[PDB]
Amino acid sequence: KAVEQGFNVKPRLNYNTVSGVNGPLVILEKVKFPRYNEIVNLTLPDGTVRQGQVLEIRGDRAIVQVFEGTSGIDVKKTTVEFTGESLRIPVSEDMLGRIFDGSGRPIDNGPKVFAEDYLDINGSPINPYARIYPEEMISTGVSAIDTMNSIARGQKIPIFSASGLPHNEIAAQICRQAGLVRPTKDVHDGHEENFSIVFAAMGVNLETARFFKQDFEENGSLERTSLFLNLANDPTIERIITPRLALTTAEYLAYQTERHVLTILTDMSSYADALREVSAAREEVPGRRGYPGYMYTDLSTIYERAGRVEGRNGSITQIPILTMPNDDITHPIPDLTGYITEGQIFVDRQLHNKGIYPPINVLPSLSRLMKSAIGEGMTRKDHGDVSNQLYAKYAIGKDAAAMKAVVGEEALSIEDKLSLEFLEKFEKTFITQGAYEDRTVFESLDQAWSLLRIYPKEMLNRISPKILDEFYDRA
Amino acid sequence: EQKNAGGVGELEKKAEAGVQGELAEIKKIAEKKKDDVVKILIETVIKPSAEVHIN
Amino acid sequence: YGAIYSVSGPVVIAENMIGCAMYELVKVGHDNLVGEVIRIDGDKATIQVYEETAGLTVGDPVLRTGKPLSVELGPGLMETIYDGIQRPLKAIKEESQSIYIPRGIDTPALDRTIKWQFTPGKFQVGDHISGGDIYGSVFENSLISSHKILLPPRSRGTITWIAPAGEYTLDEKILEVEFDGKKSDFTLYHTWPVRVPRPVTEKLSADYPLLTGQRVLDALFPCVQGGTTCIPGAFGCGKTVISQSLSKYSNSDAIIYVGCGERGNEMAEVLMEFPELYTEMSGTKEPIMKRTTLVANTSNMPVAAREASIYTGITLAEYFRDQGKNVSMIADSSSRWAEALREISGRLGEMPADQGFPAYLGAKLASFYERAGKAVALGSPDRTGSVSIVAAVSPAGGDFSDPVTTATLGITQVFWGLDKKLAQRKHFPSINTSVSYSKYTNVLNKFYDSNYPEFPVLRDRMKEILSNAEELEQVVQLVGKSALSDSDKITLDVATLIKEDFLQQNGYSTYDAFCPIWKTFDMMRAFISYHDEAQKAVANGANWSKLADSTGDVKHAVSSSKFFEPSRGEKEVHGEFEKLLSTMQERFAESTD
Amino acid sequence: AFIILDEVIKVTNRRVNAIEHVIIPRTENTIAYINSELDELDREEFYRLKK
Repeated sequence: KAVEQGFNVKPRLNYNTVSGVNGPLVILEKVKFPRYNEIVNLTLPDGTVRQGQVLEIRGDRAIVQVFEGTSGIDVKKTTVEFTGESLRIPVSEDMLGRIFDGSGRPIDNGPKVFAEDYLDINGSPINPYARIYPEEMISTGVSAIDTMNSIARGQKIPIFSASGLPHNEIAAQICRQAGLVRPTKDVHDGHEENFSIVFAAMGVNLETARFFKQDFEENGSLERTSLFLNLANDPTIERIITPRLALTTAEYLAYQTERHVLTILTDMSSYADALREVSAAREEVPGRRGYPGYMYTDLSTIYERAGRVEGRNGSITQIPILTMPNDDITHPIPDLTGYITEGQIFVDRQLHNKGIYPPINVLPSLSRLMKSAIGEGMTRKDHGDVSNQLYAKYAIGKDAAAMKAVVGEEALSIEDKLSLEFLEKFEKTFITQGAYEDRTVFESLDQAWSLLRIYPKEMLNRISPKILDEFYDRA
Repeated sequence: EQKNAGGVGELEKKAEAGVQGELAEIKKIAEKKKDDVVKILIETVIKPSAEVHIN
Repeated sequence: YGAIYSVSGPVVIAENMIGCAMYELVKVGHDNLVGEVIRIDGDKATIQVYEETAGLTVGDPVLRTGKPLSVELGPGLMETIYDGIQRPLKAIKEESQSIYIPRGIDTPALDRTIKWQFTPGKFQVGDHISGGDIYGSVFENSLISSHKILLPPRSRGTITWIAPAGEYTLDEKILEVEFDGKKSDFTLYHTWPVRVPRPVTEKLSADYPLLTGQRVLDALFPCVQGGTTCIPGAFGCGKTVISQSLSKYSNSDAIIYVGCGERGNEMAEVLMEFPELYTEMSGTKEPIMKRTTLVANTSNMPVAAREASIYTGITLAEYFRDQGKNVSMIADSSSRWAEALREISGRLGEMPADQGFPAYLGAKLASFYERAGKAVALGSPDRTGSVSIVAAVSPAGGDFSDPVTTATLGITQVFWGLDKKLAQRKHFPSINTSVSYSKYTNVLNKFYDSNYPEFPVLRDRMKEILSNAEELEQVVQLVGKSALSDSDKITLDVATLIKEDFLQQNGYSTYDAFCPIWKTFDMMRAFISYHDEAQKAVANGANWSKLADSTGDVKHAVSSSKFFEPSRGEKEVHGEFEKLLSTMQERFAESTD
Repeated sequence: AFIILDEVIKVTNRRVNAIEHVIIPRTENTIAYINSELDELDREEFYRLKK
């Protein structure tokens, strides 16, 4: 149980052989046995220390990406001391409650985290056999989410969002209202009904940072959150490791302390931008839109560190906000996130223009494991069929609206007119939700039924007839 | 609002007492454990580890 | 012998590696991470390292192995989960109690400690033997009983010693053949390079349908044991339903589910799912995990593992084809594999051709698919095996412009393409009955003419109705249903009835979870005869609005015919359908007057 | 029939004037401007790699 293995001193080789520096990556020469991923404490001529990371060794050369930017570095006087080990965040259970800078330095007035263990930021693959399927639903309170895109505890589910949409408000609301639909107990103790959020603001403007900080203060979550802030004016390569730092603290928190954690990663489009910058200063072969070819793997390594594990009571839910650019899903960032993360919440611009909050668009939204956290014994019996019916009639209503625009209202059958009415009432009374509404899934389903009762019973064809005969006429 | 505003002095005092208990406990633990901690750490920082890294 | 000279991720450029062959396994680093060369430049040899390369340093030994990426075939892999490189995941968890797969973990792919019963088979001492000749039989499960162990395809010679019946672990010397003077020593398992197809004597024509359960799949676009398909990979239904249906009911004597690039939680679902699928399988209710390997490969796992995942899966499937078992290989999300090829080329540096995909994507898909033949095994005794790919293709944002789907369309005989509109309507399964196709419609006629003679005519009628009515709908949605003739109204309405009650299929209820072929044929007959009766009746005087009102009972009967519980057996379900069709005909004859 | 002919004639005119002549520039954009531009950028990146 003792970690006394750490009482050994390894003197660190200190170079002065910076061959050259371009963009964000310095290049080093005459290194003696470089390690591929060891971080480097290169010191500028000013005496300040910038923490780099070796990016690709080659013989006696080691291309080193430099966090905190390369401005001010030089050749004659820059000294690059090699730490022998990969980047290891000092992790502890005491980080809960204070704010960390992007690269793990505590910008809180408190001291450095008095770590009881050093976890590699890259983590390790969780043996898929040892993984356990996340089936416990969490009631996010957002009726547009719980009813039709239910987030289950352990699921990955990014909030895709246009630039300028209120994705931050939605994420703050989900933090405020998170909770299992059928918790262990009513009391705070024993049930552990509080997610210990681990929020990683990366490439966010300072207004978003203040918004999240004060929204966690007001909710009281700031006593159990580790805000990894990396603001806009903060460096641009530090955004590479901020998500990894947040995920490895979340892993410590969930798997090694049996705590329940909800790990938001804000503005991961900025993470993709940082990755593009590094891999375009590397002269790599670029992918779809100049992004690195390997984006799929170095985004999966960010995402796929989520989900429950056999034998450990912890679980890492994560909701990586994703500022999809130009508002097209097929942009390689959201397109390569839809691959990895099961489902996505699509925050939609034209619904926001009509004033709906939250502006969540159902049809592009999905939750690839919503199908198992529903039904009997967990939430209401009719949840699965009601969700399908709402989706189908929303799609029908949108098609009817498109036809009405193209062709006059005459060509619309009675079904299309009913669907237009349903879509109007849907977007106006069900998707629409106050910033503090906190609609429990049962009253969300009651609203869904009072909405679907527009149609005749013979026309809710995707509802199983038993569910119809049992719920439709209750009123 | 008046009741909450005047409670800053009382709440800060109670929190300061609560933190002072733990601070005293930490100081008491350190005062007795630092001898052994320094004895182990001095040996760790003084013991050589002459080795080549070719393998 | 060797030494690392560069690291750039999975790419690790060794040196002093002169003599190494291309695509040859080469342990890397002191942790002995497993990697394979992909380019040789004099001494150097660019290695993709199949692992988390962090921690490698120049000078780290890279010791060759001289064997291409090999899958450890043999008994013991029937029930087990495997990683992409054929790492037994459960064995890793047992030996290393932690929940993490350690870097460079050796664990033999097959359980060595298990002692399999073995029977000597046919060949005796002094008898000549050839590659693929069955020389034994091991009782693996109650469901893969008599797992006929067979000689490695390449090796041959005369037998000098064959072990008698008994129990043997994996390594025990089972057979000792002699070629020239060098007598090879054979055991109960044999490796095989995953990159080369397991050779067969002759590839026959796949001509027995792979009953997949979904009504539209078995009827409109049938697939054949030994064929190849593209399930659309959509969430909810399509891929999800077809996977379990072909797992439980498709009569495939063995199965390999290779989930390349599949999201981790989805695999965690699969792993907690397959052990629980004996609910309705034939025999005496044995779990199908006794009858299916599955090659789990989450996306986070390194790139080359995703690339080699389906190669391992298809080599296992070829092995189970060489024993005469009608294996089916459900390669889930091969688009993720194509993405793995794209990014491994990107790391390698070669110039991509289409959308960043490598140029040889078409050839690589062709090599992966054309190992799907129904073929006779290589050696005596003659035995007919058949492997049938089912390669899910995640469609991404695009519909078919994605080059993986376009390159696949030129290879797969069957393509159950997705329909976005049917998905937005939550119409499951949501395959597109206008752009899907099966080049196996005509070869299956040899099977249809013997069992269900009217099946092809009915399928053609069903397709004709659906296509004519889609043409008609494309106009009525633009104008309106007022001007439609009575025959046009019938075509449109019968198409709606079909698309809602025949093509649609819940796939989860006790009825219609697996629609057997006879029930599907009888419903085809019922719907087509209903359309024929309506068309013939309106060919006479009876206008169609009154006729629909008067035969709403018949319409509801043919619509609810889907509810017929298939577990009642054909003997009485066919009787129900005969009664339905007779009452249908008599009711339409009555309402004609 | 006068009302119906007026509605159908104005629907055909509205089509040929607004709907078709806005869908045609939409596709003209989507391929000729943007898709060609993006292919040009990708070919620039590939030529830089080749260099």
